[PDB]
Amino acid sequence: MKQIHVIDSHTGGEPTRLVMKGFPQLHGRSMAEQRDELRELHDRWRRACLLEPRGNDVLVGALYCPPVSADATCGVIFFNNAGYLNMCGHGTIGLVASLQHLGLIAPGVHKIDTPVGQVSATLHEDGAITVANVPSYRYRQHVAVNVPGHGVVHGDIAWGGNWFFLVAEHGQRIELDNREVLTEYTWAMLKALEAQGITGENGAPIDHVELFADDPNADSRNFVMCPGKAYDRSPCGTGTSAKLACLAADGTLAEGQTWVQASITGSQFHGRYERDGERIRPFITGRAHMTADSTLLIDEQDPFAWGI
Amino acid sequence: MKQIHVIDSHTGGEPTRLVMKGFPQLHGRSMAEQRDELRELHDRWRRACLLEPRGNDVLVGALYCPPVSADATCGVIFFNNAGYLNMCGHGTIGLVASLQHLGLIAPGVHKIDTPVGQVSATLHEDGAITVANVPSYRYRQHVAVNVPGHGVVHGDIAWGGNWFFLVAEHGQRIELDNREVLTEYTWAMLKALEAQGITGENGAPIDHVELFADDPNADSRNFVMCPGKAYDRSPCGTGTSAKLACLAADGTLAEGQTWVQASITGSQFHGRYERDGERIRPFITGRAHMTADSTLLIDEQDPFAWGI
Repeated sequence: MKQIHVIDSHTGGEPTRLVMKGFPQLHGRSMAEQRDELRELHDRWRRACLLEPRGNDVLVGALYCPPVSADATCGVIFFNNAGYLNMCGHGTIGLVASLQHLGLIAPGVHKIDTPVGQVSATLHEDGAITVANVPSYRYRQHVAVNVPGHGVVHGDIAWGGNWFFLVAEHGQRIELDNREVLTEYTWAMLKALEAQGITGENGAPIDHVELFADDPNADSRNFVMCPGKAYDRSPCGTGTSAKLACLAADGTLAEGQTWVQASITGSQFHGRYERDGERIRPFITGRAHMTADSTLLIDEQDPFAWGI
Repeated sequence: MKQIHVIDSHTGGEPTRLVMKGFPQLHGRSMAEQRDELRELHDRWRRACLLEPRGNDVLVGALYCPPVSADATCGVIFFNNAGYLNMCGHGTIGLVASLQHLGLIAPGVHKIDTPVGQVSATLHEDGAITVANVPSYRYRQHVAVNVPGHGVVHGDIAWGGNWFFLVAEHGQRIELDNREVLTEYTWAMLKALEAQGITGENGAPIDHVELFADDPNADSRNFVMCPGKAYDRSPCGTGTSAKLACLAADGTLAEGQTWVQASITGSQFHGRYERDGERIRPFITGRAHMTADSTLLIDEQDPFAWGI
């Protein structure tokens, strides 16, 4: 049987499967070329890890690769059960925590090469990991949208690496056991935004919604609806970056000050920002925890060895 | 970090997570008492293995236990993300194949103690595993049901350890990429059976539907709808036992003759029967394949260590 060494972890509930050994050798010079090789030459390996029976719809996989950039700790390629991804915030935190667990890196700054550019992560002594997110901003504020079955609510339109509609006052219970109701509400909201012609800058579709509520143990708790009608188990890196931009624009949060954002599952990120013209530079700090050190077993006599 | 040694496998696509080491010691004398202990004293261990992030809705877990009966190979307790189960056909095959893989048993007969009684499995030299299923029979034949959106179809009502409605002529494409359509059709059929007062013996609800179609590589291919609107990835042990009873009652299959039943995923079981009065004794032979040899890692500093 073929063996794939993987470390499974989660980042605030959002899982990552990191492949440490067992995929074919990639020969491309750039991470983009290496991703093309996986996709064009070796796609059964993704499938073995991500399709049933070994994977499911929520999992993101990550292939550990040697660094390409002279200043990089490693390279990584992200993928899911449908195909290949570009960047992955939660998976990058999972990567760094996993390499720490395996004794391959120590605390400090780690530059990670991805197929679409480099990401910077700082591993702290205590295991928390800070990632520099993309320049973020609020585009419009307190925008009215009529959600069928609910009436008008207001939200901010903001960019944090994706376009988000951010809503404080929605009348919904932000608790995990209410996730089905929240899913239907936010999906209806996404459709209403589209129908009412509410977009990001230059007509960009708003494809994520985040709802916010008070929390006794954090500055806020959210519910984050994503493409494919999927919710994020974590506070969402890009979504929390967009939140930071709105807090900054309202004057609620000062430069350098910590914001503690909880998720629908109760996991938390810390966020901070600095100013860069008409954008902010957001910093998201979170944790990943190990969930399994596994040898995936690929039985050559199994018709489903490489997935169903 | 606490460690749980598990072997993950699948039986025709239906997955099993077998816990070999790391759960608390159970002190009950019977398997029923041991299941009560897990549930009442140690339920976080099931949760760590079956809730997110480590598990999902399709997985069944199995705890390996020392045998209770003098003639038993081992005991087992089955569970899922909702609670504890009684017996589990696919999980029993997974258990036996996993113990073979670990060199804990060899080919031959193996009696397995469960919380609700003993099951008998024969491990063959070539790895196939034959399980004696419960006495099965057809209750009514070619029963009309009007399925909304489709009109009248006919099916058999039969018991194989559960009550099934078995349909040959349904006009549906039995292929995995059509599973959503098949799910809606079979769920509508289950509701129509109920509405039209079509039951098993003594009013028992029919809670499974199986659709059958010709297959170029087997005697038949099925789609099996189960409680919770879940489909079986395998041909289904109890469902194939019910199929054997209908084949027997029609004279399609003779005593001792092999029937090859494929599933929606293309996996296959072999079935044979013998006669016992107004019941048949079915024998289902299938295979499990290993998918991972894993150490689940329970980080005491992780709020989701024991599941979300």
